[PDB]
Amino acid sequence: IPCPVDTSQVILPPHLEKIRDRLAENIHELWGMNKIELGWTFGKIRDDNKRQHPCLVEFSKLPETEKNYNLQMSTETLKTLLALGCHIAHVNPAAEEDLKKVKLPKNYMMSNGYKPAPLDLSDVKLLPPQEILVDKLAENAHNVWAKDRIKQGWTYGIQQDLKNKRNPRLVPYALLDERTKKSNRDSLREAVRTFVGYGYNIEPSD
Repeated sequence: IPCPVDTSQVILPPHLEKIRDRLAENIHELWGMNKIELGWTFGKIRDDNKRQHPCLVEFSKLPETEKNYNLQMSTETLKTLLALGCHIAHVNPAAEEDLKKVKLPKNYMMSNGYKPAPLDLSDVKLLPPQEILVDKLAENAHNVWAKDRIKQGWTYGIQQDLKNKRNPRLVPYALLDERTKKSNRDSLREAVRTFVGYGYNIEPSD
């Protein structure tokens, strides 16, 4: 059923290692900001009631498993673009000079002193071909997730989720609700926007 893009024999080249790290860093700041907007706060153990999460901290002070997973997700996004035959070029290195973090208001600060500082990408526009790549990355991200769940024994749940291995999101990406598609797209749009903000062109294959 799910056929994600095979990245197993795709190598991340040395020239993309820095932008891979910068993407993982900014995507964490955006994740923390979204959680804090939704009423989440720092706590030492994750609790979905109470809305407390231990990853509401600086990227450098994340626990190593979660820090590695964030770097992995960034590496796999770049490996997917390469595997799709996309053309990545660092056309404007000086775009990093005009690149600033947003200063969030004092109430975005958590009890451990962490406050998100995502990049100000307010002037960074994506053109339609980059938005088409965002849609492809989101569909592929769903297929990667679905393959990983299927390899752990999960099965389609008939409208109803059940923590013994049934999930209703085990459908083709096109059969998801539009809100689900939106949420998945919005994460990867800000990743592609982050690439363009550091002065990269990211163009579809011929």
